[PDB]
Order: sequence, then C-alpha cells, then structure tokens
Amino acid sequence: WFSRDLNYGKANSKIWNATVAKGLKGIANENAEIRKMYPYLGYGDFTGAICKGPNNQGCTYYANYT
Amino acid sequence: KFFKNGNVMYTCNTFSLNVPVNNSIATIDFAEHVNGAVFKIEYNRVNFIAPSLYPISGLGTAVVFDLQKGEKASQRKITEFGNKDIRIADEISDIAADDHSVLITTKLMSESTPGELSRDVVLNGEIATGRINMNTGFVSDIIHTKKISIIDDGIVDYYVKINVPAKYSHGIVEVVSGTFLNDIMIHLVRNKNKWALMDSKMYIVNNTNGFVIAKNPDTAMGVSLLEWPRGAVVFPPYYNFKKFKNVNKWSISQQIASCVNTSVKIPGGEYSWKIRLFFGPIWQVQESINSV
Amino acid sequence: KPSPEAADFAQFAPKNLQAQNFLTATQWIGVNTQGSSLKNANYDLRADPIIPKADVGPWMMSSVDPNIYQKPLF
Amino acid sequence: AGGLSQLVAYGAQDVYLTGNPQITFFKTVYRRYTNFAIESIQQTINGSVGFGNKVSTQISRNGDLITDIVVEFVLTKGGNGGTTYYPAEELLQDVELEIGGQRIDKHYNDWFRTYDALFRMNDDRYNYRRMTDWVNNELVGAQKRFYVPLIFFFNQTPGLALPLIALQYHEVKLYFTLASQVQGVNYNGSSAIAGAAQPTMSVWVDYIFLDTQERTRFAQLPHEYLIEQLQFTGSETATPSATTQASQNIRLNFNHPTKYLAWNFNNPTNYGQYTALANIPGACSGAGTAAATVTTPDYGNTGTYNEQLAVLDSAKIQLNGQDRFATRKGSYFNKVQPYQSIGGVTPAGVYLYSFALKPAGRQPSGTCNFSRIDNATLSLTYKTCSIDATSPAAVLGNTETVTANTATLLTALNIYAKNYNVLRIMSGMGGLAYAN
Amino acid sequence: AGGLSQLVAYGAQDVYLTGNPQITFFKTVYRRYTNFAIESIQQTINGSVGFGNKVSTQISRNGDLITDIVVEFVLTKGGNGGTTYYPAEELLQDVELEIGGQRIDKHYNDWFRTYDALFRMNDDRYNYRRMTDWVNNELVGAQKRFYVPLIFFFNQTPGLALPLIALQYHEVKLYFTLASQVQGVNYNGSSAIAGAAQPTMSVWVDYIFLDTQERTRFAQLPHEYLIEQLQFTGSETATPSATTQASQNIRLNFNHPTKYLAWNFNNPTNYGQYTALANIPGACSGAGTAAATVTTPDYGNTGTYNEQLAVLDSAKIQLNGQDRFATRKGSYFNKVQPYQSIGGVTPAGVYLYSFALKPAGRQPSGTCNFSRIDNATLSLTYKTCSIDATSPAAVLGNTETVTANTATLLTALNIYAKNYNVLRIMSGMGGLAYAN
Amino acid sequence: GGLSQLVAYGAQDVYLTGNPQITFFKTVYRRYTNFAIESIQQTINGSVGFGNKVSTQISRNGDLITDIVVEFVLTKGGNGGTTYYPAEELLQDVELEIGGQRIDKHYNDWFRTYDALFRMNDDRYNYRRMTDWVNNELVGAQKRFYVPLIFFFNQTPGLALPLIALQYHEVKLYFTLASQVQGVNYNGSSAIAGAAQPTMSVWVDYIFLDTQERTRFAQLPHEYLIEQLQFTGSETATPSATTQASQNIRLNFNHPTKYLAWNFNNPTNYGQYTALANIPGACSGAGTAAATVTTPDYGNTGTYNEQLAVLDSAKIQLNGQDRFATRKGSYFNKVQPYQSIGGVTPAGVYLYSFALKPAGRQPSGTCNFSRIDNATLSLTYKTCSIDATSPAAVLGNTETVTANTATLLTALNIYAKNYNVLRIMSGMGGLAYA
Repeated sequence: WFSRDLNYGKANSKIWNATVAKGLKGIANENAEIRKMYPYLGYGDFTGAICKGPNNQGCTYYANYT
Repeated sequence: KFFKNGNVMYTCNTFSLNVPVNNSIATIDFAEHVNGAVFKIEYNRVNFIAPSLYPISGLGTAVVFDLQKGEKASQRKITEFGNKDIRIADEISDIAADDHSVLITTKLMSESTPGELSRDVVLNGEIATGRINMNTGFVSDIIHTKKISIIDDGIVDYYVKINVPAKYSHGIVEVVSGTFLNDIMIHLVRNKNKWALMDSKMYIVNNTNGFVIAKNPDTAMGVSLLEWPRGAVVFPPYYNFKKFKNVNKWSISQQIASCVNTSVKIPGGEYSWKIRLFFGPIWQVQESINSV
Repeated sequence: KPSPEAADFAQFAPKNLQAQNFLTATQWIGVNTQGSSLKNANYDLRADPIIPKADVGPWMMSSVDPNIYQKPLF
Repeated sequence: AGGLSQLVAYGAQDVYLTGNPQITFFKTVYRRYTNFAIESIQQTINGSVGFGNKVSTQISRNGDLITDIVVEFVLTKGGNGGTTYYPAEELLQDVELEIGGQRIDKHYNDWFRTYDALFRMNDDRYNYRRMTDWVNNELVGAQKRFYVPLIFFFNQTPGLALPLIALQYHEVKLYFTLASQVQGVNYNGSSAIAGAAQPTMSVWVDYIFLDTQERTRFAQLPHEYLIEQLQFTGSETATPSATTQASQNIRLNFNHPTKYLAWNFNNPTNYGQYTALANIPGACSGAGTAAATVTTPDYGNTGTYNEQLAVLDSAKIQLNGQDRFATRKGSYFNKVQPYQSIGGVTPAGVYLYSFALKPAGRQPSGTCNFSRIDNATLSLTYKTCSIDATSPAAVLGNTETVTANTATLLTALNIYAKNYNVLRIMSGMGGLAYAN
Repeated sequence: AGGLSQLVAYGAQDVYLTGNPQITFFKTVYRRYTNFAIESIQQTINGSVGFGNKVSTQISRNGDLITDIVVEFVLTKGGNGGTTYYPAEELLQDVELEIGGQRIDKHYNDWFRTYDALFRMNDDRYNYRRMTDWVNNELVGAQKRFYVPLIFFFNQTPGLALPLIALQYHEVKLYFTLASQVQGVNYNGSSAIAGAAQPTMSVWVDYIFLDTQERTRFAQLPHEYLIEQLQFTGSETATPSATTQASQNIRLNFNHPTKYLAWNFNNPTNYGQYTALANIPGACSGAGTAAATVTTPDYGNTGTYNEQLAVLDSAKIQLNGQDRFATRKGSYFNKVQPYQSIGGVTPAGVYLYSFALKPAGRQPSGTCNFSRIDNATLSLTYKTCSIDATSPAAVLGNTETVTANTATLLTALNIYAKNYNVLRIMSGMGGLAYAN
Repeated sequence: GGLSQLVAYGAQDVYLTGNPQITFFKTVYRRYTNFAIESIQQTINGSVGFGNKVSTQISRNGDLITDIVVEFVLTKGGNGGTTYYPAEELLQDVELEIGGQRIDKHYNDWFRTYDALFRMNDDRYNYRRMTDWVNNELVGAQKRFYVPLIFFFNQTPGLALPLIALQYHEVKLYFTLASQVQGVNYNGSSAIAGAAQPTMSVWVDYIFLDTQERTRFAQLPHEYLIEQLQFTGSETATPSATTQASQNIRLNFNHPTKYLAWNFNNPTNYGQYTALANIPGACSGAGTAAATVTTPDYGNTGTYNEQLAVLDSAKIQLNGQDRFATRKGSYFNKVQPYQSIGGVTPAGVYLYSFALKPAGRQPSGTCNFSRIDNATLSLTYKTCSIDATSPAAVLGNTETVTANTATLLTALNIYAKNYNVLRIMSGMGGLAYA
C-alpha cells in the first residue's frame, strides 16, 4: 500500500530519535562541563552557589546545578 | 487485580548495636544520558545486544552464546531454611521469555558504556509451592543496577547492584549461559601455581582460591573478580561466602548469611559487585591474565 | 558572506547560546503531522478480515488504504 | 476512655486497613521543586483596538515558559443596571492560537460562556462574573476594568506551560476579533447607544523563569505535550412554533479523541441567551409588572436555571448508524451529565454529554476517537413552542414537552467538542502530531 | 528587573525547598489508561410503579462494570410555589442493594437528605435540588422529569465499579420502595390532593465496556473491593415540654470499621424537617404576616441555619461505658465537625461526629471498629422548649440552651453510621468478607 | 452501544490506550497506621474578658496535635445586621510558642484576611456561621461561637505537632482578647450598658497512634516544613482632592514567602475594607432618608464593589528594580486570587502570590526576602472625590476616584506567609532559621 501515514511516520521517528539523542548528549555535556568548571560547594554567604574556587572566589547563582 | 499491579511495603526497622557492618566496598555511579528502549553496544567487534525483551541478552565477537539467560543479578531473599527457590527477586523475566514484566526506571547509556536501573520481578508470582506461600505483588522493593564499561583492549568491566533492606541470604551476582561448545574449562589459583583444567566433573565450585576462570572451545572468555562486599570493620568469621557455581549453567554468587543465625542484622543498603570480563583467543586471554 | 552572524570563539556568555538547532527543526516539522483518514471502511463492530489491496486489475484501483486499527472484539 | 478505648478495640476488620502500614497521616513529606520565578508582563497589541476590529499580539520571549494569559478591557457602560451580561466576554469574540504559524486552537465568546457555564463552580464563577460584568447595580457612566482569562491548554495548569525557550524559531501568537455589538455598552438590543466609548485593551502574560540546569534541559530536549483543543463550526436550529415536535439530524464534523461534546441553542442578538424569555422575574425586561416585554431580556439576569424555557426535549448521539446510547430527555444533559462528570451546576439551555470520567481534568479519562467514525450525528427533538410567554400561569404550569412561543428565536445551533492532540516541540520549532 | 530578581535570591532557607529538585511543575507526564466506553441503559422494572408500591429491577449485564445509577421520576405537583421540598427523593423511599442474594447496603429517603445536607457541598447540592425539586417558583400543574442518583459504594467512584463479568453465577438487584405520601405531589401535609397523578419511573444504569484483554483479566482473576455500608435502625426522641432539659441514653448497635456517626431530629409528619418551626422568615408557612402558622412548615424553605430552632443542646458518645470525648454542645456537631471533616454547610438539626479525618474521601483515614466494642451509647441533652414559636421577638431574642415549643414535634430520631467492609469476588460469585 | 466507541480505535490512541498503565475502575487504597482522634478541653490561665490577656498550656494527652478550636459564648447588644464576625473581632490575637521560642502569631484581622482570600463559598458561609449571627438575631440573643486556629499544624494533619517527641518542651497559646467588640459591648464606639463578659474555652484535637509508630516518633528526630505569618502595621495617606497619593512601603520580611496579602481598613469598625456609601449594604440605613455614611450596616460590611476601595495600582519592587510592571488594584483583588486560589476575594483585600498555588501546602515557588537589600510595595491611591451619599456618583463614576468616606481607611495591614523548618530532637523542639 501507499501508506502515507507510515512512510512519514517512520521518517519522523528516525529524526526524532536521532535528535533526542543529540539533545540528551548536549545537556549531559553541559552538566559534566560545569561540574568540572565549578567543582566546589558554597559558603555561608553564598549558600547554594557553584563558586569557581575552593573558597568563595567566583560565585554566581545564574549557573546552578545539582 | 493482584497480578498486574505494582506495590511496595513500608516497615519500621530501628536496631542499634546488633548490626554487623557488611562493608559495601563497591558501588556504581553514572555520568551519562538516558535512552529510549534498546541498547546497541559495540566496540572492537565485541557486541552486547539488549533487545528490550529485558535489559541484556546477547553478546559475542561474531559469535553468540545463547538465546536466553543473559547476564542478570538475582536476589534470593531470606528462606525458611533454603528449602525452595521461592523468593527470587530476579532482574530478568526469564520465565516469560517475551513479555518484559519488569519495571525499568532509567535507561542510561553512552556508546560503549551502557547503564541500567531496574526493579526486580518475583519469578513465582502469587502462587504457592510445596508447603510455603510467598509474596503478594509481582515486583518487590528490591532494585538492580548494571554498568558495563568496554575498554578498548577488549576488557569489559561489568558491575551490578542489589539494594534490599535487612537481608539474610543468597545473592546471585551474575547468571551467564555460555554455549555448550566450551570443552576447555580452566582456572588460575591464587597460589600462582598453574592453570588447572577441571573437566572431570562439570560440577566445579571455585572458592577464594580461584583467582580467575576461563572457558573456551578455542576462542575464550575470561572472568576475573574485582570486588565484593565483606564485613571489613571487625573482620569476624561472618557467614560470607564468595564462590562460583560452574555447571552447564554458570552462576556467580555470594552468600550473606545462614538461613538461621543467633540474632544479627545487616544495614540493608546498596551493595555492588565488580567483575572484570574480557574476550579474545585463549592465547590473548591467558596472556592478559598472566600479567598478574 | 555569512561572516556577519556571531563569532563562536574561545569564550561564551554563561552557556546561554542555544542557536545550533535550525536545520534539524525544518526537516522534522515538514514530515511530522500524520494524516489518519477513514473515508470508506467498515460500518460494523467486528474486525472483518482485510484483503490486501494489491494492484491486480489494470484499471480502477482504490486509494482507500484499509484501516489497520480495528481490534477483533468478536 | 478517649482515643485509647478505640485503639485497644482492635480486630480482624482492621487488618486490611491497618496491617503492615504503608502511610501515616500525621507526618507527611513534601517534594523538593525546581527553582523558578513568575511575573506578569504586558504585551504589545498589534493593530487598532475598537469595536468590530481585529487585532493580534505576539508573545515576546521575555521568559522560558508561558502559562496564564489575561486579556484586559476598560469599558464605559452605556445603559444602567441589568443592561449588560458578561460584556467583556461578549467583546472577546474570537481568540485564535497558533504555534509557528499553525493554528492549534480557536475559542469563541460563546465557547467562553459555555465553558464557564459548565466547568466553573461556586464563588469562582462569581469571581469570574466580577471580572467580566457589572455586578453591583452600577449606573450608566460607570468605568470598569475587566479581566478575561484565556482558557487554552496552557492556561489551566503549569504542567502544560508553553516552552518558548524551546521555540526560538517559531512564534506564539494570539489573534483577537472584537465584537461590533456589546449589549449595554454599544447597543440596547439593536439600538445604538450614542457616545459610547471605544475600549482600551491590553494582554498580560504570566512568564516563568527557570534556573539554569532546568532551562537548558527545556531548551535542548524535545517535548510532547498532550494538550486540549476546541473543535467548532456553527449551524442553525429547527425549532417549531406549533403542532409538532421537530426532529433534526445534525452532522458532526469532529475527528480526534474527544473528551466531551457540548451544545446550546442561542439567540444571536442577545449574547448568552440560551432559553426563551417570559414574563417571569429575571426572565425578561420589565418582568412581573405591566411593562414586561418578552422580546428583550433583563440582560444581567439572562442566565437562568428554569429548563421549562428551553427548547431541547431529547437528544441522541448515533455513530455509523448505531446508537451510542438510548435517547435521553434534554434535562438529562443539562442536569445529570454535569453532576456525574464535572460536579457543578449547568444553567438551563447549556447541555453536555461526556465520553470521559473526569472531563474537567487534565489527564485523559476516556475518549471517543472520531478519526475512525464515518458518520457522527447528533439527533435532537424539540419542544413545541406553544406557551404564551406573557402568562406565568402557563409558563410555570406546563410540562416537559412544551416550551414558550418566544423560544423560536433561538435560531443558532452551537455544538462544541473538546479533544486531545499532541503538540510537539523540537530543535526550536513545533507543530501538531495529528491532523484531520 | 522582573522575576529574575527573585529567581537568584537564593539562600540557606531554600536548600529544603529548591535544592536538589525532584518535581518539575512545568513538564507534566500523563499516564496511559485501559480503554473503555460509558453507556446509559434502562433497566426493566418488575412490578407496578406508583405511590406506596414496592418494585424491583434486576441489573441486566449489558456491560462489564457498573458505576453510577440514576432513577428517573416524572412528577406533577399539586401545590404552588414553596409547597414542595425535595419530592423526588421523598418518593424514592428505600433502595436496597443485593448482590448474589446477600444484602450489601440499603439507603433511606431521610439518609439521601442527610447525605445531601452533610456530604454533598457546593453547586453540586444546588444542581442536586435542581434534579430533585421545583426550584423556579413552579405552579400547580407543572410537570418535570426528576433525577435521583444513588450513592452506593460503586456509584460515587469508577474505582469501585461492580465487576459483573466476574459475577456470572448470580445477579445484582435493586429493590425500590416508593413512598405512599409525597409532600406537594399527592398530599399537602396529611391532606390528600384530589386528582394527583401517579409517578412514572425508569432506572438508568451506567455501564462500562472494557477492552478485550481487560475483560479476560476481570472475569478470571479474584477481586477484592473496599466498599462502604450504611447501618440504620430508628428511634424516638425524648424532647421535653417545659422547665427541664431531658437526658436520653441511646444504646447503639453498630458493628464495622466506621468512618462517622451522623444523626438528625425529624418531624415525622413531613419529609426533611429537622428543626422547630417558628414565625420568623421561612421558618413556617405564612411566616411574617397574620396567616403565619407554626404547625405547618414553609415546605420549600424547610431547611434553615438558625441554631435556635435546633432541639439538641449537647451530646456525648461513650464506648464500653467510657466517654469517647467530653460533652459538646449541639453546634459542635452541626458546624465544627463538618467544617473540619467535610468543608461544607450542614443545616440546623443535622449533626455529625466523625472518626475519619476526611470521611468524604475514598481513601480510609481513621475508623472506629465497632466489631470489637461490645457497647456504645449516644447520650443526648435537650434544650428547654419554652419559647413561644409565634413571637419572633422571643425566637430571635433568646439564649442558646432554650428552643421553641414547636421543637417537641421532632419526635423521630435517625442515627446513621457509615462503615467500610470488603466485597470479595471469587470464581464468578461475590459477597461481603465480614459478617454482622 | 458503547462498544461502538471501543471499535473506534486509531493512531491517536497510541498516546492514550496503548501499553496502558492505569486501570480506572479498580482503585488501590493504601493501608495506614491505626489511630484515633479526640478533642480534649484545655484550661485557660487568667481571667477571660474584654481587654484581658489569657493563656493556655496544651496538656500531653496524646501523641500529636492537629486542629485547635477556640469557643466563645457572646450576648449581642444589637439587632440583626449590627454585628460582623464578632467572635474573631474579640479574638484579637493568638501567639504560638514551642519550647520557649515564638513560632507564630496571628491577629484578628489576619483571620478575616485569611478568610477573605483562602476560604471558598461553602466553608466560608460555614465559617461565618461559626463566628457571627446569620439569621437576623435580635438584642439579648446568645450564641456559642467557634474560631479554628490557622496555625500551620491545624488544618493539615501532616504537620501535627509531635508531643510524643517533645517530652521536655511545652506548647503554649497566648490569647489577647479585644477591649472593644462592635455589636457586643460597643455600638460604634459607645459602650453598651449591661453587656456581658465573654466566656471562653479552648479545645485541642489530640491524635493517638498505634504502638509501633508512637515508638518511631519518640525515638527519631523530625524536620517539619511549617508555615509562619509575618506582620507589622502601617498607616496611609488617602486624599479627597487634587491628588492621588503614592506611598513606598518597606516590606520588612525575611523568609521564603509564598505570598503577600494586604488590606485597607478603618480601625474603628472590624473588617471594614471599603468606603461607606448610601447604596444597598454599603452603610447603615442605606436607601432611605435616615441613611448615614459614617456607620456601616455592619452585618453587610463585606462587599464586592471595588468602587468603594482605595487602591488604584500596586507594584512590588526588589532592590530598586520592579518585580513586575505596575498592575491596577482590581488585578490583586480579582485576578491573582483567581489564578492562585480559585475563590472570590471581597473588595479591599489584595493578594500577590509568588507560589503557583499558595492555598495548598506543597511548596510551589517562594520569594526569599532574607537575601535582598530592600523590598517595597508601592501603593497608588484613588482620589476620594465622590460624595458617598449620592448613588448617582457612587454607582456611576470613573476608575480613579472613590468615595470621600474612603479617607477613613487609614490603616494598612501587609501580611506575608512564609516557610520555615521546625526541628524536633531528644524531646526538644525549635526553628532552624529565625
């Protein structure tokens, strides 16, 4: 059969799965990168900050991660 | 329905100085992304196929070993006195062989390095056997982990986890089914004496003395243990047995406790096992091992 | 000629650049939407068996493509 | 004595409630949630705002996700007390929603009235009336600021918020057609009110800001939003004046898994009128005294609960020539279906039939998928419009099969369906997964 | 500026709120469901429908599961405005639920009124009266179709629907006893209304059709349902005439995990009067003018909120001779308990004491298991009934522990207990898992 | 029949009926720890009366404490319509102390404000019944009133106070009773001769648990996520002519806050948040020649006609930057509570939420005022140019003006509702942050 709904469906699925994989790798690389960039915990005045140094030295709340 | 519904039970477990510390020296952690519902892992002609009938099935190097019975962990919970294999919290729904009756929580991987976080399934379901009844749901509170790290050199480090509270029993780290075509069955003893060929029985139980085991028609697979939990705070003579079961069906297991003890607990936390798997011709396999 | 758009270089604003996605985006939205259509099909409940629409006649062929979503029921 | 006399008296009938306890009601656990902040930002309206004009707005990417949108009006009332009936809602005539240039939903003033009539309950629809109408016997000249919340799939719960951060190549736009006639503001019936002022309008949008770990997750990963959309085409009624109860077979043009159908019979010249007018208090202008006229409503009391003034005797839904259920009388769809499926009170003249257990909820609970139904027909039976509307002795004294002679003015037939679809967002663009 | 100024205002006090998130509010995931369809089908009624008649219906297995059930009545009123008070459920006198020849539950007219007066609480109750009464000033001769829903354990939620295909070796019946006297339809007080028409009745059952695999599972596997039951026997009040506050020690004979105890003080000569009548607005027929008579209620305004007309002064419930709690005034049970346990407006003369934290819910939340309590007593203290009901200065101008002389007409006491039980279904037959 | 709907299966259903997870017609309930609830009377320390301050100590009759209901017996000095929430007017405030530390404190105006925002139609009418006369009762009538406390641990059992785990710290409530209660002992500001003193009692709801959890509760530490109310008062400038006042009010708050709510009131008349006017329900005698716009028709004081309110617009500003662009006053009275609660807020009471659903207890967004320099609430007032006695102007004027009697609403009450943590360990309790 011609099956328009399956030829477009299968093609869309290939792109969807290839693309979700790319997006998942992307956020994985950014979470990996920031753990390395800012590998420390904050202090009493930067209580949830990522902080670039072993002491405060470079804190922000615009790049928070778990 | 009682057969298709998942559940969990809450208990209060507050015990103090009667809890020998079984030191969970090995753990598993991940830094990779999630995936959809299949894994296709390969490198250096080493393939692992997870067909999503259950999270791992086939493997080999242009060969296969079996259609079922892929690597799995399985916890045999506390028994009345080791009478029947009833309370088997098995990672794989091997009995169905098709309907993946296991809840999967995370499908993590990167190329060459899959992970896995899954729940168990009780192999017997809601029936009764012999004279002993069993659990109510089909899935218990125990969870499992796998991490398979393929190293470029043909070494594939395989880690598993079992997480079960207040346990007392027999935990299966890996069940593997090699092909029937494995006439050579050898192990290296920790005394570095020699490789021993043990083909007279087909009922070989290797204890600590067995350092690494290998089997092959001519192309070989090796299994080298890396780590397993033990009571490492006091090092008492606790019922902790690490051994193989080497019969046509191959199983790597560890016992945590006797069926009945005086009065002991266990933390019941996360426990992992580290096994080094590697492949190639018998020559390359033995050559790598003998580096030790 | 496309030199005028940005300059990704050694440094970035704090990982706020998410402007890598446009050509993939065009390809999927084109194929995406699925056209289910039931212009001529069973008026009954039971999944009356499907005879594959092979082109066996030289002339008046149907373009109906029968429904593959009907459960047996009875 | 006290509580321990109840706990000691423990038994077999307690085991299935209290054995191996799973929860305790007196020490709960709250979930830790993603860091976000919310604000309302006013959007720029494109076009000349006025009566009968059509304008549009485009939502600026001032944030990461969008949820509630409120359209604001400032009106000056042209009549006096009771001359208006949801004038902000009548004015907000047609709201069209598109993602990336593809229209995915379209709401009408009559739909807003139907939705409120069916789904809001207690002091919330009262509060709604406060936001859309004059509810304090205000006099001519009163200036009032009105709020009409929009009710799209992303307006009712944050869980369906629009991921604009993931739509950097496609725009989100709302098109607004404003009514040319608003009762009590511009016209009294068909008579224009001299000096009536043009409206002032603005649209306020609730912007969600996420922290960095999550907003990048939203920006990079694709999404599948399972969303609601409205299906509607208008038609006309077949209401008999006498000697007969008319039947009418109306072809339905719906085609996606549908949560429920709803419909009404309205007089297009009187926004929100779904029942006949009668010389009964609240049922027409001047009702109860010699000045009563049953051709003009006492507008602010247009909504009633007296189904005697309705035109629907019975209705049935038939699918592919086979009945979906046995014919029910009109009072079933006005009173029982909303009792069973929503839990509120539906005023007379507004009817629904559900396919879902909880059509008021967001999670699917049963659908009728018209994508594989070849003939969907709504069959109506009308009441005979033989009661002299000016004689309460007859109107309040008759039976279910007969209605007011003024009922024949309900000439427009509006049948709605609310359905599911999937809105996919990926790599900065989006669109619907299914169309028909 | 904007939300960003709040988004990064992070401190130590946030670590337990937004630190380590688990739940995201702007990305909901919906769970997929086993397919079904809902259909309403008429049952055959065996016997003659009429005033005072008893009929039964067997529920035909037109489907897989049973959810709601609605009884239709067609009534013509013999009185005018305000002469009726929920007549559709006055007529629905008793409904007995029998599964496999085993009585499972039985509801009475008065209970339907107490449930509506106690658990049903919003627009739902107004819509309910719309289904059961004349709410628009209708006049003598008006005829309406009424809907009286049943509120059995499987009626209020789909989750407890009857697994008929798991019950193939016996049927389910409903026994309907219809009242001989219905206020405003065939009697006005005790006086017959000449020419009153007989009621017409039909019973609609809502059937669920399941998919192919789900029917197999339901028919083949055993099932347990957690269900509710109503326990009821009647008694007389001990209301005093003058100089004294009567005591009454009422022995209770209940026997299962009980969610709550509720009761009311009823005038047996007319359905729903739970308070004393008085010459204050709406508290008796003709109230406020010369014709006011305090022996006959203003039927449509029978329910009131004036505690002064509520005969109960205080009450205490004992278990095995020990107080379960210290004596409370009647107002505790009428307002405070339902505020905490239900959240609605309980009218005067209706009282609740709960064991459950939220008895309105389906999830068990605390019970009194009377199966292990050999005796319990409801101790009532009455108000002194010395206030002349015909003098509004005395009715509206007095103390809390004294009520109207007309309170002495509240001679019937109805004490209800609602409990849990378990319905077991095995190999095609079902029944209660616990006796008594 | 309905089977005709099941055959209508298609592609769109792979998202609905495929690989199903939920069976809707077989529900699963959870088994729960066996418990029983009873309420026990507490003893009030001190003389109960008008203007008196008394306190109580919660006896350890149980394992956990949930709700607490204060009851009063009042004798009214006026006729129907002369009272307006008199039980709450008398309950001037309640202070919550656990182990020597202040955990919360609520005020009579907070009770009215909370009602005005967070209670719905049926429970509000009920609430009104518990605290006021609603059937036109006349002079000399008596009624027993019930005022449930709003404290965090009161309306959700999940935060019940664990006395079983607080064997060393006492829990106490301090009650301040108003000296002037309109319609009971004062008629406006004039004393009512013969007015009786109130009688009061406090009932506390005790939870008893089964043995197995009582042990767990006694032995393990606990961290309860609890709510607090923050409040200070201010005064306003409400002009009659030539200008619209604009005040920049410092919001002196310091915890993760779910929402800010505020009102404008005339301190003489409890709960009056709008101007008086010669229109129905807007003043005593309204509609006839005896109408006066200095005294309300008290029982109808609460209205929904925002024309009688003084707020033209409001804006929250954090560290000199707007939190949102200026919104008109009716936004905070009708739209924010629509979005955030889903009920009706009467005229004169305003809410702005930070939380998505502050009516619940599951955290859903907070503003942490502990990590800012300065927050203010800018209030733009209407010009009070309308003659309150002329309905033609009161019911028919423009948005930016209100009635001249509006100038009496000189008290500004701004409330904040925040989260905190109540820690329990070794029989001792207390706040983690303060």
